[PDB]
Amino acid sequence: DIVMSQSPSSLAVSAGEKVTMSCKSSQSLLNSRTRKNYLAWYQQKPGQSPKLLIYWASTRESGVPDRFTGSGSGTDFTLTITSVQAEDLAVYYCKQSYNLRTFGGGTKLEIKRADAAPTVSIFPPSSEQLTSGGASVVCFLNNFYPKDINVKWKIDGSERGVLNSWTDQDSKDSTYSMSSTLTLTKDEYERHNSYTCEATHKTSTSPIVKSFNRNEC
Amino acid sequence: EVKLVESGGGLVQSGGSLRLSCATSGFTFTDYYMSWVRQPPGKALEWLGFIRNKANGYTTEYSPSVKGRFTISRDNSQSILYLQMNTLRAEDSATYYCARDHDGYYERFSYWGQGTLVTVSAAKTTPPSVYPLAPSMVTLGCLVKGYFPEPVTVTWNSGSLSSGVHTFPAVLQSDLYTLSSSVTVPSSTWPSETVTCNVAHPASSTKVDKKIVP
Ligand SMILES: C=CCO[C@]1(C(=O)O)C[C@@H](O[C@]2(C(=O)O)C[C@@H](O[C@]3(C(=O)O)C[C@@H](O)[C@@H](O)[C@@H]([C@H](O)CO)O3)[C@@H](O)[C@@H]([C@H](O)CO)O2)[C@@H](O)[C@@H]([C@H](O)CO)O1
Ligand SMILES: [Zn+2]
Ligand SMILES: [Zn+2]
Repeated sequence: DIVMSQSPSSLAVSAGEKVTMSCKSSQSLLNSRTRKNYLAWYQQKPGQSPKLLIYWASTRESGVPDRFTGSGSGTDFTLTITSVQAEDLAVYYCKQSYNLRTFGGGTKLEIKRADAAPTVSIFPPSSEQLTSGGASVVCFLNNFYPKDINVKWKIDGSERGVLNSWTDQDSKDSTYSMSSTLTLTKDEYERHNSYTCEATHKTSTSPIVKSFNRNEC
Repeated sequence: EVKLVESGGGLVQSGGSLRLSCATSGFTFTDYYMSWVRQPPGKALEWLGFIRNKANGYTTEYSPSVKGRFTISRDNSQSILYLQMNTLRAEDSATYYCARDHDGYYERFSYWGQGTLVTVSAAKTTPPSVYPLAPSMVTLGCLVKGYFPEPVTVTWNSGSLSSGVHTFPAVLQSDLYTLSSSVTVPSSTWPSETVTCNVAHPASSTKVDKKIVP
């Protein structure tokens, strides 16, 4: 086999700065007959298929921004992105085609940006869920940076069945969002009145508090 | 325009077989090698195999990881590529992509399909419950709860609302997936203008439109 290895595993860069990542092969990929390196680079944006960027080590495919440049030869290859843009958030894969094909393990490129506070929204259980015997309360914490965030649920003022999920970084504004869902039985839901989502994020020493009261529904 | 479209993914039991298809158009199919590549959720791409072009006798090659167990074939009359998978195991759960490959000259995979998700599991198919999430800018949502297998698709107003949407990755809890989706719109536009989430679960052929009512 030919072993393909990429570095770094991951990194974050601010818009406008340069990105360098590398790809090593266990064997030279330089074909002696054609005098080309059989090494290609693919970009996979979140939720998308991979897209060809560079092939033969340094040939930039038509339609690919000028800021992407492939270089290297033999066993060592480099993808350089100058003036990185928010939309360049992706996992980048190199792939040899010298002997069958083999992909590297990828480099995950994240985008660094200015800290941003979450916009927090809370939602009570729908009547169509309650009819069924369950009660989910949902809290969205949207468009914040950096990714680290704390969420606490309080029920009648006391801290408490939680599903947390983070989006991939946003391709436009480089923020993260998170959804937190508390699920109770209808029977337990109806024993209490106040339901509160509290978000603590580095952007404030004050937690952002969103609440509803069951009597107000 | 070159088009590659995979089909055939879904839920299958351990030890079972499944055959994927990849319909193509927009290029001279027989001129090209075609590859299959897979990606387990959150992991790296893995090349699986290829079938050569007409000039090379349409012969096949395979990664050691699947040689002897997966078979690639092609219909040169209709420009369709196939992957037959046998004795499936949990490790085979992944998104499967077809990619256009070598033409005798260029070294590149020029084009890739959207991928088809295969889930190898003993669990039964369970359709989602879909619940509306109602309360300058206003944020609304849909909770898509308790389904299996992945995937689901969520759009808002049949795809006309796309900016200001966050669809959260599904999370598995006690053998069922749940996800949610939020949409943020101007407060002057709701409930004056309608907001509806459109949810599909192909495994159970579920189609739901949920109006967000004040
Ligand atoms: C009717 C079948 C003809 O194929 C051969 C033969 O053995 O008779 C094989 C030729 O094979 C190559 C070659 O230069 O060795 C390789 C072919 O590419 C692939 C492969 O199919 O394994 C795939 C490429 O991505 C790359 O990995 C290469 C390697 O770099 C090795 O070269 O392998 C392909 O490039 C063919 C080309 O279509 C020939 O036109 O060449 C070669 O011996 C040909 C001969 O030129 C007559 O057609 O016959
Ligand atoms: Zn209680
Ligand atoms: Zn052969």
